[PDB]
Amino acid sequence: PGDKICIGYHANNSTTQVDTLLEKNVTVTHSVELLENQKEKRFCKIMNKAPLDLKDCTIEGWILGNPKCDLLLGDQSWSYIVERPNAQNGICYPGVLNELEELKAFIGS
Amino acid sequence: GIFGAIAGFIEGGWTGMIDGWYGYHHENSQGSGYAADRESTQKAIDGITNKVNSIINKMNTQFEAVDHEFSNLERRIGNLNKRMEDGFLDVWTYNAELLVLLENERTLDLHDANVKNLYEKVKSQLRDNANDLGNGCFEFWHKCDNECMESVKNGTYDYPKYQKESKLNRQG
Amino acid sequence: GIFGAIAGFIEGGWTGMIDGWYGYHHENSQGSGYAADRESTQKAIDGITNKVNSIINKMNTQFEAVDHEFSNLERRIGNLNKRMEDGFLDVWTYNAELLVLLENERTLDLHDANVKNLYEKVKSQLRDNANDLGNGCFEFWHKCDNECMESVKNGTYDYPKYQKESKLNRQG
Amino acid sequence: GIFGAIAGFIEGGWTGMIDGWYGYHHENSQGSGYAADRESTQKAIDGITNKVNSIINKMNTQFEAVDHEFSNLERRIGNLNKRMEDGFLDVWTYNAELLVLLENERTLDLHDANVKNLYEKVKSQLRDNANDLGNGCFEFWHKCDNECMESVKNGTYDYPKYQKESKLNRQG
Amino acid sequence: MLTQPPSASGTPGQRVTISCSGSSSNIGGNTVHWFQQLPGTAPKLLIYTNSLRPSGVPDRFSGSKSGTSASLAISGLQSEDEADYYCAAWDNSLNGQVFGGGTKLTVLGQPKAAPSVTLFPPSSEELQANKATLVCLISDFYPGAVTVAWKADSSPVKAGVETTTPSKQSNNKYAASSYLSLTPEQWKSHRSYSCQVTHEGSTVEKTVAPTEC
Amino acid sequence: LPIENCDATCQTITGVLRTNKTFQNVSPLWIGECPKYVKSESLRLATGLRNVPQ
Amino acid sequence: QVQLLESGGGVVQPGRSLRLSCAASGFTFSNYGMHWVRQAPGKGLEWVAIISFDGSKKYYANSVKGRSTISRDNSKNTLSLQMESLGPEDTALYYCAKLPSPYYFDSRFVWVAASAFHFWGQGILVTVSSASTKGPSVFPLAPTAALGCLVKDYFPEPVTVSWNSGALTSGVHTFPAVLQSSGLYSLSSVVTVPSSSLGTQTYICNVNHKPSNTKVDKRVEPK
Amino acid sequence: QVQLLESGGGVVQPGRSLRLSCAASGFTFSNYGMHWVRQAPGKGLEWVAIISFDGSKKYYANSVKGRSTISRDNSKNTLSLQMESLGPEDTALYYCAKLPSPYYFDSRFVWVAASAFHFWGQGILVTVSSASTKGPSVFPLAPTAALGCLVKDYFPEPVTVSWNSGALTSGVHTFPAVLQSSGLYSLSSVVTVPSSSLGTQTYICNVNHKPSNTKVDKRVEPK
Ligand SMILES: *[C@@H]1O[C@H](CO)[C@@H](O)[C@H](O)[C@H]1NC(C)=O
Repeated sequence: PGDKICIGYHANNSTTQVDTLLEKNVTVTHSVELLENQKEKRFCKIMNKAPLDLKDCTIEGWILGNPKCDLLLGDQSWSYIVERPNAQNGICYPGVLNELEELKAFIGS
Repeated sequence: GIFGAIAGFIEGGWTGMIDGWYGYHHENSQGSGYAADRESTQKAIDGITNKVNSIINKMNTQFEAVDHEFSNLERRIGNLNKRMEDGFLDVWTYNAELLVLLENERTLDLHDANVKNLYEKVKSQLRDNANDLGNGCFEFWHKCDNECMESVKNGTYDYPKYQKESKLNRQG
Repeated sequence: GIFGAIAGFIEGGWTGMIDGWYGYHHENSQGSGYAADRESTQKAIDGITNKVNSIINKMNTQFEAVDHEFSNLERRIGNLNKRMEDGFLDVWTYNAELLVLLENERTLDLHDANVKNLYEKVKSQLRDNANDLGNGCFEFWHKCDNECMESVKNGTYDYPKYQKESKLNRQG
Repeated sequence: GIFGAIAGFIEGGWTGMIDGWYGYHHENSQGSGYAADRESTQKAIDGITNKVNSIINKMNTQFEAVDHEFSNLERRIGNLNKRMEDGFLDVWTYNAELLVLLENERTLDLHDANVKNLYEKVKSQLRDNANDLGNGCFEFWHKCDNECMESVKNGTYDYPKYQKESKLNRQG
Repeated sequence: MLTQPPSASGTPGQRVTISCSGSSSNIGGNTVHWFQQLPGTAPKLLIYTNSLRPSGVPDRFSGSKSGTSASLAISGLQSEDEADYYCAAWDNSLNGQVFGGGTKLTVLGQPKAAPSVTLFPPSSEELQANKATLVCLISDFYPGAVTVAWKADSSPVKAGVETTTPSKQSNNKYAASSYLSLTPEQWKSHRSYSCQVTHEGSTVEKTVAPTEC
Repeated sequence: LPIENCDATCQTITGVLRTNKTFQNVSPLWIGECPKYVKSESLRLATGLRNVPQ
Repeated sequence: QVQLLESGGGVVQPGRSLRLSCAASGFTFSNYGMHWVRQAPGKGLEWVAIISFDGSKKYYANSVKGRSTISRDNSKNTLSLQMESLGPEDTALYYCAKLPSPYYFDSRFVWVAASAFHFWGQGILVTVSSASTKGPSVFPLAPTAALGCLVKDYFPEPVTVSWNSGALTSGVHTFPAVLQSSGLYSLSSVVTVPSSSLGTQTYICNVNHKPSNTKVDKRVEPK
Repeated sequence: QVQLLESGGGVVQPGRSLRLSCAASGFTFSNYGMHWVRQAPGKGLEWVAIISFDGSKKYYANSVKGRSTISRDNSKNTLSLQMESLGPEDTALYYCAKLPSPYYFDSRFVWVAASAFHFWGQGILVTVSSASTKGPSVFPLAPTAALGCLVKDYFPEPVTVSWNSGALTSGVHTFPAVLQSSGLYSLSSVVTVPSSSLGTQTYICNVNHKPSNTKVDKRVEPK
């Protein structure tokens, strides 16, 4: 019988919910997540430069030259160094490497 | 809600309108359908885009922190490092989370405010040429053509063209 | 104010109404008194409760810090510890204080917005069956029964039941 | 905008009015000109002044930090100092910048809200004694004297004094 | 009253979900709330105002309310969630609270261990207590199904049997006990009491036969 | 963790974050331009409005 | 948790009238609306009664609408209830407990609170049938092994069967009450044990038939 | 940047019909509205064509309103274009590129994005006149000094004149194409050099007349 017009807003099948000081777990139309928790559980390059690994030794036996860590040798370059926790080839002849923590810090750079 | 538009006197949204955020829906013997509002939706999208862009820009400053090796006699420096890094983590986490909450709040408020503003614009353009309902819908007293429909959509509705017409058709 | 409801066109609050935050007051020969609005007051209380709960939740992260003993030759580490702890204290204090201020601001704004929304709902339900004053009070043109009073409180007021009645009683 | 007053249904501002922030402009054969609103402008200025004062007060807490000399064997303590100072700088910069953005947002919103509140006050005082346009301007049905103009400026406009006069003059 | 699903299931770290439906009188009008009843314990408040966690600060629990429906969700769902769950609303049409009565759940418990059976007849105090009662017990097994058979001298009784505890909140250890009460005029005159427990996890029958010695 | 032939721009202690997001919850220790580490689980920003379909 | 205690629990006879109560403490109580809820033994709950901070709104249940009558003394900080017309259809546990209710049941000053009293006080069992209070009989069972105690001939299930008066729970199991043909319920409780602590540490199961206030214990020893 | 590639470029004859296309990759493409823009050789741009994520809105230009026809395959992730009535007035480069457009051209799900696809894919040159594909001729010039190579008799300017196949750019200069009276354009490219690497490191200029797919190179050596 009569003419009509309405003023509405967009709705869809969106089920992604957001939170708010007043109401929480409220379904919104478009939500953008800012946090990233999914990762590739491996070690990649940085600036296309190959990292360094020991896999049986420590940094101590590496720069001291333990005969069982001679795979790392000569002129080398890297971006970051990986040290395995259960390594067994470290300081062979017992002693104390002075300022070892500062040495590791200076080697990391 | 706060402005009463979203989930208020306009209870449900329109699952059909996929041409924009805020828009109208008209149904007469000449035709039926939804039609979004270009300017209001584009302005809201621009505001939201600038908000998100600024939020990500001001947060790009990375706090670098690595755990150096600490000796047996460096318990104090280790505890200092731990406390500093944990405090920075707590500060950043709190800031980000509460910013997210407050921004979602004021964003939804801005959305329903835009809806109410569009409704009140349509109201002010149809002072007495149309009756109002409790669902954000207007019932023209004189039947409008689709050209009048667009003239209301664009906001160029002409009042003296239909003043006497609606004044005559309104009583019967 | 911002919405003009609290301390605006409704100057004073009602010391008598203790049944809720926002409510009505009606006085006719059938009866007199205040009566709160259940839904709006409960929604405002829910919003405030969630706000306070989230504020306390996101702030529960404690920054642990103890002052270890520093020697005569540890002036630098002591100054570093002092600067770190003082900076964290300043950051937390500033954040908490400014959050408190802004939250009180927007909370009072939300309260007066709820008041104005209730008033505008009552206005939209009584388009021409009642006159409006400058104090948020409505004067029914036709006298309403207490059942009509509740039908306005719940929002189920029927317009065509009193249209002609108010149209006749409005001129005299 | 959000409230539609500034850059909305009132498109342009008045370069002439330099007596206040929000005000009226009236032009009849008796006289013409702009005139600011004392109470609303003073209230907005008070709010802005308190906002700025609190912002500067809660930010006066200075984070002191100097770079002590670190030896060849103090690379770790130097890196810790650098990371702590850089993190504090990032936190303070982010906080200040985002506070500035949000505060400018809500301040402009408060300004246009004050404009809309003044317009709606003038609307509620002139229920049917004046017609409304789409530019925030009111056209009195009966011609008002300058004394009526002030009575609207101060808000003491008397309705029953001009009710029948406007009711008679409105049709012709 | 209210509606409530029967049960729920999910592996540890699978985000178990539970629903709660009502009407416009209870759920569509007012807020809902949740409750958790640990086995045999006075229960606690789970969630109020449809999303809020109380000062008990349980983080893994999530609440949602959408019109006529409400939803509870648990991420991770460690073994400390083996308990009854309950949903409630206000029923604005009536006045008092309304409850969806009863929903339990179970976690993915890998049943590699068969139940350990123990069969020991009582002592002379039971003989002097005017009635004899022999028991056979099983414990530390995942699924609720377990079959017990009584045999008094290779002959069962016309109907007398077991009971079963809820899920052990530590390591999903269900347990059951079968009771067999007979009179002393029918207890000592038999020469071999036996109970045979059969279960899906067991390959063969678990027979425990105590002799009257 | 092993070393694999992989090209990335952001290397963390417990993996790789090859993303454009601004935050993360993996770890604070990294090399490159990695997102910021936070204790949060999700940082969803509502860009639209309340979804109320019919 | 906060301070709570009950009064009136046990085993009451049918056809008579019941008068139960509960009193809490720890902080202010004269400004909160309290709840009374039911729990059928096994599975099932059903809300029962509400009470305001002052007592204006009564608002009883549907099943007992106008059948009971609750009351509270905010000067004594107690919540009591008197009801007649009792039958076995109400045999169940009942809890006095603060649940999230609409705002008007709580006081004008406590409409907002960080922790809205997640309190839910303990339970009170009532069981009505043609029976009385009897004496419980505990029989232990002797042979890594496992040993247990059975509790027969005690009417309700109010006992938390304890071992050495609350000593061992890492590997214990408490089974529900068992009925067959008698008037009183039987029950079992078990606990594992290695093969090195059979005679050294004496193990005694301690029970309590509270309607009889029993503390009859039993040491478990082999042949 | 993201993955992009073109198809149909080169030198086409006038009066015929053209059919160009471009395909991108790197992430989803079936949900964005793409653009086609023009660039007159030297100075001047002019937008040409739009296309939605689905193809509803066509909305051609003014200069070619209804003259061309664009299309896209979102299952193949490609954007093609077919046009007739070609003349030398359209001799120019053209880019398929995402530019900031109104929201309705983009999908319903991508109305908001942090980085709104600042992509602007590469160019595709089309030159229509009375000519064909010829063979380029490279002449080097020999004498801190400077040496160069001239490329004459090659029709378009598609070559990135390279030295030792992309070796030196710190001090090189690539000059625009030069016409005088012939049908094909001449061009120069220069690079400085110290007085200590004239005969040690051999320097070769490498060009590519792509419409002929030439790789004719030339070593530069003095008398
Ligand atoms: C909110 O509750 C819903 C339950 O439907 C859950 O899926 C979601 O993860 C919760 N959190 C957010 C932020 O939506």
